[PDB]
Order: sequence, then C-alpha cells, then structure tokens
Amino acid sequence: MSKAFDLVVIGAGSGGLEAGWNAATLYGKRVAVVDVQTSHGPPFYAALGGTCVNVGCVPKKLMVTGAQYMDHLRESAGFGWEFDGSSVKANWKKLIAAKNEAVLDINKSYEGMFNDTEGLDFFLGWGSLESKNVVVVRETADPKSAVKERLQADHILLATGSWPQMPAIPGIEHCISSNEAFYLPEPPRRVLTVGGGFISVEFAGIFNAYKPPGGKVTLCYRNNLILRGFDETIREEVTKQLTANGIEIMTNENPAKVSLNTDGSKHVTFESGKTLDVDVVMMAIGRIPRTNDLQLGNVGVKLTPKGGVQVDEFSRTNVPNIYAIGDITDRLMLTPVAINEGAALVDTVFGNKPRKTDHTRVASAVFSIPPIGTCGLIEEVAAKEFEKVAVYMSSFTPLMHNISGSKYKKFVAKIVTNHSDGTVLGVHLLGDGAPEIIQAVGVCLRLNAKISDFYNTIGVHPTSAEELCSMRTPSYYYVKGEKMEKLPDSNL
Amino acid sequence: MSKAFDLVVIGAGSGGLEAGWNAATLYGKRVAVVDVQTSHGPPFYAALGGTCVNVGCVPKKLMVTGAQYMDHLRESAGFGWEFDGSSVKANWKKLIAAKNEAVLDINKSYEGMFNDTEGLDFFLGWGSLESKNVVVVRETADPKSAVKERLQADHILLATGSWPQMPAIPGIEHCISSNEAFYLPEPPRRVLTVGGGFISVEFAGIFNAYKPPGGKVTLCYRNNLILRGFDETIREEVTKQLTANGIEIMTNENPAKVSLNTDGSKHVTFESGKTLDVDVVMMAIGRIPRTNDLQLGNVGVKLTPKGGVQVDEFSRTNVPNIYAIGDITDRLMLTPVAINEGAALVDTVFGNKPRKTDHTRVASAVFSIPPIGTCGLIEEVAAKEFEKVAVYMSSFTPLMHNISGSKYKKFVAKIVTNHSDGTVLGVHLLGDGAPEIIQAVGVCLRLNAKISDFYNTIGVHPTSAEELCSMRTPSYYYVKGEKMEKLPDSNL
Amino acid sequence: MSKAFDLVVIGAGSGGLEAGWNAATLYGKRVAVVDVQTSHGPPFYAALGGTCVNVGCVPKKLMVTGAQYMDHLRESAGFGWEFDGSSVKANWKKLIAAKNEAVLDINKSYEGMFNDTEGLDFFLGWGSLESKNVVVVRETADPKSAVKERLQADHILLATGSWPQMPAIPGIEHCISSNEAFYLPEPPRRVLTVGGGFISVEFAGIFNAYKPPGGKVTLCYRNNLILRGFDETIREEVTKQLTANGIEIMTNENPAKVSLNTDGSKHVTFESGKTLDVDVVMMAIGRIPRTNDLQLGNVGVKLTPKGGVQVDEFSRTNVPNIYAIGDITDRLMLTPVAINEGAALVDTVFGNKPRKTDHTRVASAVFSIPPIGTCGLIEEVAAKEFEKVAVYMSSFTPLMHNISGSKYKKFVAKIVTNHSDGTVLGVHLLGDGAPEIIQAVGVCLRLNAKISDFYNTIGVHPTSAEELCSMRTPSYYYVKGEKMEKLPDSNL
Amino acid sequence: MSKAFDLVVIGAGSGGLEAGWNAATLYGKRVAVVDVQTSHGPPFYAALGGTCVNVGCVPKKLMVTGAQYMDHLRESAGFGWEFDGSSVKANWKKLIAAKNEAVLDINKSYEGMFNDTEGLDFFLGWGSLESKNVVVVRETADPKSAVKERLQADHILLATGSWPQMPAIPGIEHCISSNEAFYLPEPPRRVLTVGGGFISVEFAGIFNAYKPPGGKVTLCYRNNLILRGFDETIREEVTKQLTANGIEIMTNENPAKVSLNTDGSKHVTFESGKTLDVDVVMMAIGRIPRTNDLQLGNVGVKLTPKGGVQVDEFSRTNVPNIYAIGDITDRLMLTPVAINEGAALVDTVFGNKPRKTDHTRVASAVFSIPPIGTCGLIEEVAAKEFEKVAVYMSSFTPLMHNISGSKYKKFVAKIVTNHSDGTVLGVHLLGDGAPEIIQAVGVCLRLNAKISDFYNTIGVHPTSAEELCSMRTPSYYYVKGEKMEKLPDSNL
Ligand SMILES: Cc1cc2nc3c(=O)[nH]c(=O)nc-3n(C[C@H](O)[C@H](O)[C@H](O)COP(=O)(O)OP(=O)(O)OC[C@H]3O[C@@H](n4cnc5c(N)ncnc54)[C@H](O)[C@@H]3O)c2cc1C
Repeated sequence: MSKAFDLVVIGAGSGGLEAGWNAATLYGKRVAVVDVQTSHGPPFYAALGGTCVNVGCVPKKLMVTGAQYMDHLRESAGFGWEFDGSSVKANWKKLIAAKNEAVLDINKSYEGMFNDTEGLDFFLGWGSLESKNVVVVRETADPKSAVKERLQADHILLATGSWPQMPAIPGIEHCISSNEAFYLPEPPRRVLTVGGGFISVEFAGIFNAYKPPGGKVTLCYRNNLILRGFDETIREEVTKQLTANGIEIMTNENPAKVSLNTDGSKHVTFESGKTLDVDVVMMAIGRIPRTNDLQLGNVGVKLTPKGGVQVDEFSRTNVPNIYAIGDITDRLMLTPVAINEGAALVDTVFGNKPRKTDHTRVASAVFSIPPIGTCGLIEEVAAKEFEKVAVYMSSFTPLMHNISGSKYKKFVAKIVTNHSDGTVLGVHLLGDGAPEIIQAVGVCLRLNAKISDFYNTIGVHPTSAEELCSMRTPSYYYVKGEKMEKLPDSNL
Repeated sequence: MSKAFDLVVIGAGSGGLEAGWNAATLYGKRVAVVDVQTSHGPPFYAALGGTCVNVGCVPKKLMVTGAQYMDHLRESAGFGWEFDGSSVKANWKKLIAAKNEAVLDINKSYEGMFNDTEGLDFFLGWGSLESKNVVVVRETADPKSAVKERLQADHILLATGSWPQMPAIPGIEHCISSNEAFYLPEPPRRVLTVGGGFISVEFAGIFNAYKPPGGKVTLCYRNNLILRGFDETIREEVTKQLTANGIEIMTNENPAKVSLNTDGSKHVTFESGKTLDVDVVMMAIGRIPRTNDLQLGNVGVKLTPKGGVQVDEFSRTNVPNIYAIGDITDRLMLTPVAINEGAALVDTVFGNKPRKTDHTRVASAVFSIPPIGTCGLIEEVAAKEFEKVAVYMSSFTPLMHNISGSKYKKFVAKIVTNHSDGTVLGVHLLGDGAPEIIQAVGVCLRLNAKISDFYNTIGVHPTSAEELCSMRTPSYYYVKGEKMEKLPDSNL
Repeated sequence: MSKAFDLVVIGAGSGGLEAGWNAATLYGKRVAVVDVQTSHGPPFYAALGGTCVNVGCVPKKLMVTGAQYMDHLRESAGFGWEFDGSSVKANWKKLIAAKNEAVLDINKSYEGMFNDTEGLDFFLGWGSLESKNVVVVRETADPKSAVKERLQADHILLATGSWPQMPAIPGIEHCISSNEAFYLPEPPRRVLTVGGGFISVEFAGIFNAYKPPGGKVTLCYRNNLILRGFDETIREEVTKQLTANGIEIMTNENPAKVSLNTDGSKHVTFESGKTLDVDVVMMAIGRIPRTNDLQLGNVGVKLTPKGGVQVDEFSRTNVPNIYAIGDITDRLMLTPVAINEGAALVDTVFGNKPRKTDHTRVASAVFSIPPIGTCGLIEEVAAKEFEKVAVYMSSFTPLMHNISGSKYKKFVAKIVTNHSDGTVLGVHLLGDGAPEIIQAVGVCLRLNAKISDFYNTIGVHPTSAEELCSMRTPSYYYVKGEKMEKLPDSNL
Repeated sequence: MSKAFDLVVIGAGSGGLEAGWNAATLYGKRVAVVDVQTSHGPPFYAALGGTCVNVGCVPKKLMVTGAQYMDHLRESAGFGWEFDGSSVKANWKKLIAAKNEAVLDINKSYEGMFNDTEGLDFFLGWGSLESKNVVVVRETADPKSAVKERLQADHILLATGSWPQMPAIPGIEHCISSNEAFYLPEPPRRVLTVGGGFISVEFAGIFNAYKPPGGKVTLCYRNNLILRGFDETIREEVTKQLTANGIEIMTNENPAKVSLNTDGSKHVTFESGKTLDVDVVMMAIGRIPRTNDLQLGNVGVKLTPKGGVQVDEFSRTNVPNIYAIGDITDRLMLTPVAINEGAALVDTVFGNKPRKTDHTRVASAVFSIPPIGTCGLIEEVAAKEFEKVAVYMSSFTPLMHNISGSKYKKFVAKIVTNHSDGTVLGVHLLGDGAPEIIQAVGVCLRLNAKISDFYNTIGVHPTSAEELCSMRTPSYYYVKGEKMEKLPDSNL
C-alpha cells in the first residue's frame, strides 16, 4: 500500500538533508531519513542536521567569533579605548549557552521541516544495512538491539559522515575529541590539543581566549610543520602568529600515555620522555569515515584502502542501488561539497539530467586566529604535474596593525599559475578577510582566470584583497620540479 | 643640460606618483614631481602622497576602524565577555595622534624613495604652467610669489586632484570640511555633517563613536535619500542602520546660515526654517577639480563644461604633450582609478603598447558601519540599457548578530543581470566584509561572469560571501524598464 | 515499543489457531497469525480456518450427508414410503450454496475472534521465513513480491498444512484436486477420481449421488486393493459395497496422459492402453507437506526423507525457536491431532508444564458410503511386532437391511489383541455408526482395555455397536507372523 | 431314561434361550425349553425368541426406522434434493408386512437350531411347576387343560418375562397395549398413548409418522414430566422435540373411562375432566412379571413385595434348584440383562467358576426421534451418594440440522462426576447416534474411567461423539446434595 521509499537516507547531515529535500519537493518521491538524535549534544553529539550544524561549522564559527574578542578588546587601546583591564571576564558558560540555543534553533527548524512535507519522513534510531534493498533501524548502534523500523528501499544513500580518529595508547579514555569540547562545563585552564589539522588549530585559539587566568594552551604535532596540506609559507607564518598570541606550538612530539592525577587533571607522557600536565587533552589527529555501525558486509559494499566507501564520478557503489556522499567517501570533507554531491546525486537519478560535482578548484577556509583562505593547488603540488610554475608572493603587515599593537599579524597572499598560459592554479591567503575574500576567487578559477585578469583589475582601496591585483611579477619559479628565483634563459 | 626632463608631474598624489615611479624605474626616464608639502597637515593638508595618504582613504580607514570598537565592545557581551560597562570611554586625542604617526610614516617612506631612485627628483613648491614646455615652481599658490625653479619638460602631467566644495552661505567661516576634521582638538559633542555622500556618512560614524557623553551626531542631506547613485535598497538599509546606532538623518534639508553663540557653538538655520545648535558643522557636499592655481589659461588647456580638465581616453588634453589624470579630470574620484590612469599613461607614452583605463565595472567601497561593497551597474541603470533585467536578492540578519544584539545589522546582497544571457551587470553588498568580498567580484565582471558561474560554484562554509553562490532564481525582473515580480508570458 | 511477538504463526489452520488462542487468552502472550485469505474459495481455496474448515472436514461431511440421501430415498420404499420416482432431482448447485454459507459462517466467527482479543492479530498475506527470528509477509507466494509486513518474532510456529500431490503426466493442468471439487459449477456427469486414499473414496460417493442422469463415477488405483493402510477385510468389503452402489472400481490402473475433446471433456489414456472419457478428473493420490513457499533454506530448517519437516516429541526443529505441527510434519494428517499438538506446544513453552501429544491409538473415520471407523493397529502390523496376536471377527448384515433393499450393506467388526494379556491393540468397524462408535473406543485403548473388558460389558440392544461385546472367541491367530486358524498346541 | 433332563426352561425368551443354548452347547447337557408358540403374533404374541424378538426390541426398531423416513424426506430439501412434496405418503400395511417377514425369519432360524443341536429340545405348550423336580406342559394356560408332557428336571429355570399392565377403568375393553399395536390393520388417525415410559414415547413417534392426513398423536402421562428416571434435561428436551414434530403431550392427566361412539371411535374422559376423541387408545403404563400361570404356589416359590420372583445375586429362588431371570424378577427389564443373567446362571451351575451379573452401570437406550443413549447414574442420584458431584454439560443444534431445517433437534451430552476423584458416574446423550455412542461408554465405566481420560483422548473429527472429549470444566456442581453453579471456597 505504502510501498517502499523512492529513497532512504542514513544520516541526516549536510549531504543527507540536501538529497531528501531535493526529491520530496523537487520530484515528489517518497523519502525516509534515519538519524540517531533530534537535538544536539551528548551522548551522540551529532544529530539531526549533521556534524556541520551540531558539532562543526556553525558552533565553531560562533565560538571563534567570541574568541576574536580577546584580540579586539586588547587592540582597541591603540585607538583610544579604555576600560577596567582587570575586570574583564571571559565567561565560557555564557558562550556555550548562547551557542547551544543557536544550534537548537536549527535543530527545531529541521524538526519542523519534516512535519509539513509529504514524502519526507524522519525515523529516529540507528541505520544498519540488511539486504541490498532494506535498511535496519535499531534503538542503539548494537547490531543485536531491538528493532523499531525496517525501511523497504528502492534507492539507498549512505551519508553517515565521519568520526574522530583516536590513537591506541593507554589512557585514551581520559581524552576527548572535537565532539566533547563543545560541551565542557567550564573552560579548561590548561589544554593540550593533539595533531596539526585545522581542527586542532581552530580550537587552540578558542581555548586560548576563554581560558581562565594562569592558563596555557599547548598544541603538539608528531611531525615538523603544522597544517600539512596548506601552502608552505602560510604554515610557518600561522605557527609564528599562534606563538605570538600565547599558544605553545610543540612540534615533533606525540603522546604515548596519559594518566589521572589526584585532582582529576590528566598527566601526559610523550614518546620523547617529556611530561606535561593539563586539564583537558583533545585529540584532533584526523577524521575517519564512519562505517562500522552500518554492517556494510551484509551486502558486500566495497571500501577503499582508507576505511572510506568507494564511489565513482556519480557517487555510486558496487551494489547497484547504493550510493554514498559526504565525509563517508573519504574525499574533500567539506559541507558545501556534500551538499553539492547530494543535490547532484538526485537530479541524475530522479531527474535524468546527470550532472556530477567538480572536486577541483574548491574554496575552503580555516577560521583560526589569524584565519586562512585557500583555493586550488599549492606550489609544490603544481610542480609535480606542470611544466613551468610561477609563484606570486606578497607579505605586508596590514594597514591597521601599526596602531593596534599587533605588529606580528603579517598578512600573506600567494598566487600559483601555470607559467605557460598564466592560468591561476591556486590562491592562498593568510590574514583577516581571507575566508570572505577567497569565496569570490573560487568563481574566477571556475572561469579559468589567468593572472593578467587579476592585476589588470582596478583595486578596492584600502583593502587587503587589493593585494591580489597588485602582484604583477613572480617571486620565483618551479620549472620541472626545481625551485630557482630567476628563470634560466634557456628555452625549448 | 640641467632642468630638462622627460616628465614633470604637478602633484605627488596617487596618480602622479604612480606615473613618475613607473616612468623612472620601468623606463629609465628623468622625472620630476612637484607638491606643496612633504608631510600631512595644515596649512595645505594634502602633501607628498596625495589626498588619499594624508587626508583621505588611509586616515579615515584607521578612524573608522577605531569607531568600529564602539560596536565590538557592546556586541562582545553576547559572547560571554563581561566588564564594567560604565568605565568605557573613547580618547579622541589618542586616535588622532596614532593616526598622525601612521600617515607620517608613509610620508617618510615616499621621501627617500626619491633620495634613492636616480632620475626621480622632488621639488617642494607650487607648480603652474608657464609655457607649453616649461613648468614654474613658485613659493606660494600666488602668481606674484617668488620663482624657485623653472623645469623644462618634454611632457607635463597635471595631477593636482580635487578640493572640498564649500557653499557660499553666511557663516561659512564657522564651518569646516573633511580636511580640518582630521585634526580637531577634541571630538564634537553635537556635530552636523552636511551632504548625502560617502564622506558625510563615513564621518558621521566616527563622530558618533567618539562623541562625549550626551552628544548627538546629525547628518542632513538636501534631497530625500542619502548615497545617490548607490543601489536603492542599500541606500535605505544604511539609513536604517545609521539611525539604529544614534545618528539622526535630516533629509530634504540644507543649511541656510550659521551664526556664533555666546559660548562659541554654532546656530544653524536651514532653508525649511528649522534650527539646530551644534559644536561643529562639517561640509561634505562634494569636491571640485583643483584647477585653480595651475594657470591653465597661459597655455589654453580646455576645461570640461562640468569644470574638470578635458581629456580623451588616453588622458591627452587639447594641448599637445600635456596630460591630466585623477580627480582633476572629474570622472571617477577613486585612488586606484588615478593610479591605473597613471600607470597606463606611462605605458602608452614611454612604451610600445597603448593602454587605456577601463572606467566601467570598477569595484568601490564605502566604509560606513556596516560597510558597503559594490561593483557595476545598479537596477535603475541596467533597466535603461538592457532588454530584460533580472535581480537576484538576499537579505537577512546574520546569526552572529542575533547573538551580539545588533539585530538591525541586516546583510544585503543584490545581483543585477541581463536576463537575455545571464551576464552579471553589477553586485551590491551591505554588511561586515562587504569591501573585501567585492574585490574579487571585480575580477569576475572583467571576465563577464554569468549568474550561473556563481551558483554553480561551491561555497565556503560558513561566510557572508556564500549568499552570492546561492541566489538561483530572480527575486524580480525589469522588462523594458518597468519593474515586475515575474516575467511576461512563456516565450522560447 | 510494540516489540516482537511472543509467537508468530504461519498458516491459520486447525493447529495454527489452537496455538495462538492458547497463548493470547491463556498466557497473555503477543501473538500474530498469517494466512493468505479470510474467506473460503478460490484462488487459494484454503483460508482462515485451515483445510478442515474450508476444504476438508466440515464441507465434506455436509456433502456426504447430502449424498447419503440418495440411499435414504431409495430405502424408504421398503418401509412403505412412496413418492414420484422420476421427479427426484439432486440439485448440486443448491448443495454447494448451503455448504458455502456454512463455511463462510465459520470464516466470519474466526474473523471476529481476532478483532476482540488483544495480543491476537491477523495478518493477510504469504508468510516466508527470513532470518531465524523474522517472518516475511508478501502479497503473493512469489519471493519477489511486494512486502506488507515484517513480523519480529521470539517464537515461530510452522503450520502451513499440506497440499494435494499432482503427478507429472502430460495434460495434468486439465485435472483438479480435492480443492477445486468443492467449487464445481455443476455436478459432473462422468467423473474419474484417481488414487486409493480416503479422499478418493469419500468424493466418489458424493459425485455418485449428485451426478446427473446417465453418469458413471469411475475410481482407479495403481495397485491391487484400495484404501491401503486400513484393515484388510474392511478394504475388500468397502470395494464390494462401492461397486453395489454403482461406482466402477478400476484397480491396477494409472493415468498416463489426458487431453481435451471438442466439447471440453477430458480424454484419459492409461498406462495399459485403455481409454476413458470423463467430464472431471480428480487427483487424490496423496497429500504432501506444504513447504516450498516458506523459504526454509534461508534459516536451514531440516526436512525428513519425505518432503516433511522434521521434529521430535515436542514439535521442535533444529533452529532453536522454530516449531512445526499439523500436516507439515508428514505424520498423522488429522485435525484433532494438530489441535492436540498445537495446544501441547504452547503450555510446554509458555506454561512450563511440558506435555506432549500421543500419536498412537488414535481414532479416525472415513465418511464413505458405507463409513469406516478405526483405532489402533491392524492385524498384519501387530504381527510384525507382537508375539501372539488374536483377531476377533464378525460380519452380520445389519438388522434393517433385509427390508431396506440393500442386502449388500454388510456390517463388519474386527478386534485385534495381544493374545498374551488380551490387551486390545486395534478395533476396525465398517458400516453406518462406525465413526460415532469408534470415538468412545479410543478412550478404552487409552485405558489399556483387555478383550475381557469388552465381552463382559452388557450390550445396548438393538445396535450394531453391541457386536463388539458379542465376540468371545478368536477367529484366527497371528503367531510370530504366521496366520493359522487353530492355535497349535505347542507352548513355550 | 426318557424325559429326564439337566435343565428345563419355561420361556424360550431372551434369558431362557441363552441359558439353554449355553447349557447344551458349552457343557453338553440335556436341555428342554418350553414356550407357547413357535412364531410371532396372536393369540399369544410372544413366542419362540421371547418378547424382544416377536413384540419388542426387534420389531419396534424396524418401525422406528421406518418413521425416521418422515424426517429424512423433509430434511433432504436442505441438501438440494427436490421432488413433489404432495406425493409423499406412508403405507402402514407395507410396514407391518415387512416387519412380519423379518420377525418370522428369526422365528424360523431359532427353530432348526433345536432340530440340529442334540441335547436341546423344544416343547410347544404351557409350562408350570407340578413339584420341586417336575415341569408339566399343558395344552393351555388353564390348569384344567390336557397334559402334553411331564419333564423330569434336576434344575428348573423360570424365564416367562412380563406382560402389559392394563388399568381397570371402564371401557378398558376398548383399549389395546403394545402387543396389539404391532398388528393394527391401519394406522390410527387420532391415537392416544398412555404412559410416560419409553414404550409410550417410542410408539408416539411411529404413529406420528404414519398417521393419515389430518391425524393427531396424543401422549398423556399422569405426572408432570415424561421419562421418569432419565436425566432431567434430556426428559425436557425430548418433550420439546416431540412437541416440535406434531405430538401433543398431555401431562398431569390420566384416563378415567372410555366409551364407544356411533362411528366406532373412542371417547376418553380423564380424571381432571377433559375429554378427547381418538381412534385408538394404547396403554403403556408399565409391565408386570408373568407369574400368573406358573403355579408357583404348588412349590412355594416366594414372590417379591413388588410382585416379581424373589432371587439372590445368583438367580436362586427360595426353593432349591429353581432359578429365575429376566423380566420375571422385576429388576432391569432389558434383553442383554436377561441374556447376561442366563449366561452367568449356566456358568455358575454347570461350570467351575461362579459368575453374577453386575446390575449397575448398564447402558440402555430409547429409540425416540431423536433417540436417547444413557449409562450410569443421573445427577439427582449421584448427589444422594457422593460428597462433591460435578456435572459436565454440552448442548447445541448440530450444523447438519441448521441446514436440514430441523433446528429443534438439539444435541445433549451430560456427564456426571464425583469431584472427589473424577470418576465418571454416568453419561446421558440425546440426538442422532446416541444409542451407538453409548455402547463403548459402557466399557469405559466398567473400567472406572475418569473425566480426564475422556478430554485427554484425541477425538474423531467431525462427529457428535467429540463432545464427550471436549467438556473440561464442570458446568455446575452438586455439593452435599445441593445444586450450585460453582464450588465452595479454596480447599486444598
Ligand atoms: C570541528 C569541525 C569543524 C568543521 N568545520 C567545517 C567548516 O568550517 N566548513 C566545512 O565545509 N566543513 C567543516 N567541517 C566538516 C563538515 O562538518 C562535514 O564535512 C560535513 O558534515 C559532511 O557532511 P555529511 O552529511 O557527509 O556528514 P554529517 O553531516 O556529519 O552526517 C552524519 C550524520 O549521520 C548520523 N549517523 C551516523 N551514523 C549513523 C547511523 N549508523 N545511523 C543513523 N545515523 C547515523 C550522524 O549522527 C550525523 O547526524 C567541520 C567538521 C568538524 C568536525
């Protein structure tokens, strides 16, 4: 009578929701959506709305913003502003509440989105894969828990997202991930964030601003330079500026074991013998695709070398009617990229207008203090797949920071082109504005903009973004992998 | 031998310097630049560096930045920041002193650029035309004053910029302009900025931030809406947000006379009849090309019916070998335009490649609070030029401001389109980050981007700039010049 | 919330219903019941109530009763009754309607039994076995049909009953089983029933009485003597009396192929070359257990050599929580035996008072004309497992049939005892009353009654049943398998 | 030498013959049997074979059978049998002639049994006692008639049965008894059977079947309920079903006188005063032991205060070597009792094993329409004998009669129990098959079966007898003689 579902979706995250909406309202298809909670917070943290809405994008931005105010208050003095210095109090409990209320606002809107949209229904519980055309809902992630629904399905979309990767050292239970940090009752006086990823950096600034008096935020990384994957010079600069803002950046170090002290504080011993005491140890060493609770072996879905789900240029798997998008693919773990993959999966199946999502020249940010904006390739990657590479550099200390009292906040801007046709292959910004600036840059790369298009454009003065139009000559080259300043006069 | 150059520049301003520097460093020419001061301030205000550096873009940006801190301190309470609210106060003298140091530093650097660059020489004095090939440098703007130098010139470049226009009302002696506002001894308690332009608006925000307790900024404009020539919706939102911060906006009002009070304050009387008592009256009704002291009549350089120096698309005047750029041409009065006008003038005259400054689709800004970023045409003009016009629109109060408490700060992002092909004709933003976002939006219009190129781009989550890649259907249309919520019938 | 079912039952037959009732009302267990129809008749014939209620016990008795009236009318003449002989009409269409209304009466009562008994719910559809704890309901018997329910189950009872066995000869589609005979639009003029089982015999009498004028009921059997399994002398007698009543009993014959004539009648060719034309060919060559539509391979349920389901003395299978009762076990295909097995399965599981059903010394009947009553062993089976066997025989022509005009209706009565202790091992009756007589006899065997208990009881005169008390001396013996009249005087 | 035997039997009836046959064939004794006729009918009615064969069990059974055909022809319409209803009629002469042939055949066989069995001799005449060891056979029942034989006897067995009791009312000359009813020339149109016993009831059904058009059977009984000594509920159901067939039942009525009408019919006048005109008046108020013509006073054989011959449990009279059995002892007046009484008498006297007839728990019947089968005690008596008494009951209209149209024919099946152990004390059935069902029920009571032994037995589907194995809980109880719907309190 009620049949199956033209589509069932496991995980109502960024990608999950964009696929079920574009199907119930765009194609009148029957759609079901299974997620393990309706509201943010423990025990599962991620809930209806995805990691982005509950324990990612939205709440992180709000908290970084609040953390920027530490710098604002300090810098206002250069501009003549005075107020009781010792009376300032960073109320963490007040910040988390404001955040929680914002997140729950989104939790409810989606909560109502389902209650007035026929063909779109929400099922609370854990979704495991039974047959190649049946999804199993259970009260818990345990494959042997009570069943509450069995959703007959024509198409099945896997959008369970990703999960924080934890190492195998003794005492790892005394550690937290990005998940639990959003819900600390009090701001930790001493915090150690492990790893060099954008998550460890972004939370280091947040903890650094809301820490009570006498606090030290220590960030450790097992290799030499943090923020592996981002442009080189931006890496070393951000390291310098994090140090300036009081954060101890402790490189070439890896925790080896953690214990509890007589007062509940964590005692951390490293692989190099050095010990450090902290109130909170946060693991941000990577995110793995979330596939264990899915029982993907019951149908024989294939996984890549990394624990991720394998797919093609259309998000299809080996099983004929099973698709996967979002962070479960182990590709570009970004929210707009999962919304693009999800919107693209639908109108290629339920709309016979096949259009796949492009995974290259994608804009991303890193709301650190200072923030980062990137798009396209970095110079050392362009080298390994391009004849002649040109690099445009420029690192002025911004206009206002001679007065502000923050001389260290050097703004950086790099452009990477194929020197053959001057086409821009990358754009890498460090400094306030980088995130908002790069967005419009992503449209340029989608338009195959050559460097001439940039410096021939009239600037908006006075801005930092105008520095992208002020670079007319390369600072060095990358020809057949080698890096030399002057470009040797020896053609062909 | 001596005193025989390739180029003489009257005015070490934006356009002038760029012209001379390029001429001397890029083409090894003997260049001479004349200006009335080497450092900012009275009695001549403008100086080495131009109006922008000494009494324009640079200084106001710093002062706006300082006025933004009134909002920051207040908005921080929403993010858990506590401190004695009653202890906040702005020191107007510390703002000015800090601004003087910054501007002075640029003055110091530009000098020494002359000392270290051969073929580039500076001459302190007042420049004027004596013949078709001779610039005279006198000790004052008066023709009767002593001659300092006579410079032989194969080419003369007029680059003296513009000057504040002051209406000839009785009591005008008791008023100031933008020039002197940069140097007030104390912040005015009651102030009246006159004019609906960007100068009056921007300054209204600065005075509103630093006014002592019980102050009141008052802006008046003789017409019904401020910021003529900007997108209307933005014009009206900036009016609302200004009123939301404390600024009173007196429209359809124009001062008729000013008189002194016993205490020494001012007594303004408008045309309509009303009266206001204020401590300062700042005039910002416009700026006129600075042709006054150049003796253009000795050579016959023809002026425009609007009052600027008449020039073709290559900056050539009616007199051979004499050129004009910048505010003196009375076109687009923006620094990057003059700079680009100068760099192009040099390439054309001393190179083997003609270059002319494209004057359309120039991205400019307005540093109100919040700021404005724009680029291209606005609705009205597009409807006069194209067959079918589409308007993509998006307006909301960002989440970060529902928490800060500044709920009036509604973001705005219009997009004007030619619906006959989709090419973007203009972009108009309002809110935090608008000036930075718009910069790369100028590269896209130079590339003739289409509305699809924007929504087909993957966005950066979460940012204000996303809103540009998210408007897919027109909010309304403009067919044959008439506005309508939807199109005609079927077509195709 | 609603969990699983303390018990789900596939097939709502004689056994199915007795198990779900004794559980919902006796033990407050949650119970589900899956059957493929609510009302009798095509296309599935058997429906809610089982084979017994729809196409077995109840409707067969009603039709045999109606068929007995052919003999009644004939025999009344001996007692002085007269009426128009040629005006008698056996209206088959009127009989089937009266039957259908009786069956549907039962169909509805059960239909209401479910609607006012919490914990007892009826599910329409086909039940297939998914996991070892899930039953699959489908719109049809096709394993690839749409699903309407998936019943989570704690215990699973298999009670699908049995199905008519059809041979593999060309033209078998032109044949019918016991199922379709209950719904013939008209009574067949010429009918051939295949097989020697009680079903072929019972329907031969029914067709024989309601056949239109000029009809011949031919019963064929592939071996020598019909009614294999019943006592020997009763077999040969019933053959004789069926012949007397006009039925052609054609032994040592088996159909080899069947075709259609120009008029729709079936043309039957035998393995011996002889041909016969009939309007209806009814196959009653055996009943097989009904397991194909159950997908028993999905869980690995074990089957006996015969296609039946294997079980122990408690109706349990290899799969821990899967039980089977009724005709699906391939044991004693009787309705009271499935009601006993079903009532016994429950209060051994949901009542921890384990009591199994006894499969020996069970009373059964054969409502032929004349009818048969049996209970216990037959003489030739007692031989193969008993030292000394005694047989008591007695074959009087009943009181009333010297007048009736039916001298052939010889009533028979055999008793079989273990000659050691005289315990009665069997009792075999032929003649009207046999079914009602034997029932009370079954209680005697449950009481280990010796033969002395029988002939020492005072008879009810005049009856046929009194002949069981009138046999005081054996007619022959079976000692160590051999059959001799006198019992050789040579003991030990 | 001659006329000197081992046993002389007065009365070749049921008990007599069984006695002599066993004596002569089982023990090789010289036996002589005396009776007044060799064939049934007037003037003596009873004859060789006893009352049962000639004017009792045998003939009525045939006549009841013939009366059952009135119901069969009518009930057959429900099963699709059609025929001219108005053409049915019963030929009372053909019934009698056919019954005469059947009875005569038994008469013929019993004779020739004498002709072929040595030591067994028959003597036609009237037997009476002349001395303790001499039986005289005279030509008529009168002592003054001629002596035919004088038989010397070591043992004399009185077995002359009983005789109809006729009340001494005026007009009794115009009435008949059961004897003459077996020989009426024509069926009475109006008839009045007198008595509430089984004879009056059974005959009422026969006359009701064969009455000519516009007839009316009328049964009267001087008390309030017919069939005293039978189970009450059955008594009242048989009354209802009799009234349902056409018989009028006049209770609390007793005829006071009969007189002749002009036409030759009868004019009955009851005690209460009412009057009825009928064609025949049949008396069946009881039967008295036939001691009239035996000359018991010549020897001193003592009679019972109730009028029968006094005998101990071994059939011995006060006079040595003289024995009595059957109706003449005035105990249970049933054929199998006398037979069993005879067979036991012979075993005791001419064997080496004493045997006495158990007179309790004897299963008898009553061939009304529908019939009655019973065995053991009824409610009332059990309550006088046992502590706690349980009554299992079941009453319904079988399905076959909801179709036949005879909806009054409600089956009944009581079961009386001693609730102190469960042993079955009695069984009472009403409806088709009751006489046959009850026979084996007599074997069970001899085995002291318990109520559990019945419901724990597997039934025969579908039959009336099932109802016995289906009553599990008492319908009501009888504690200390008082009736109550449930027991006392708790106990155990
Ligand atoms: C701290 C942090 C900051 C980030 N910041 C940014 C940022 O600034 N910009 C950006 O673009 N991206 C950011 N990301 C990444 C972004 O949140 C993810 O890439 C995005 O959520 C991917 O979408 P998705 O639907 O595939 O995953 P998700 O949105 O996480 O979807 C997973 C959902 O499925 C549910 N689920 C999982 N398993 C099951 C199951 N078995 N049954 C039922 N439901 C299940 C989960 O509870 C969850 O609700 C950030 C991530 C983190 C952790």
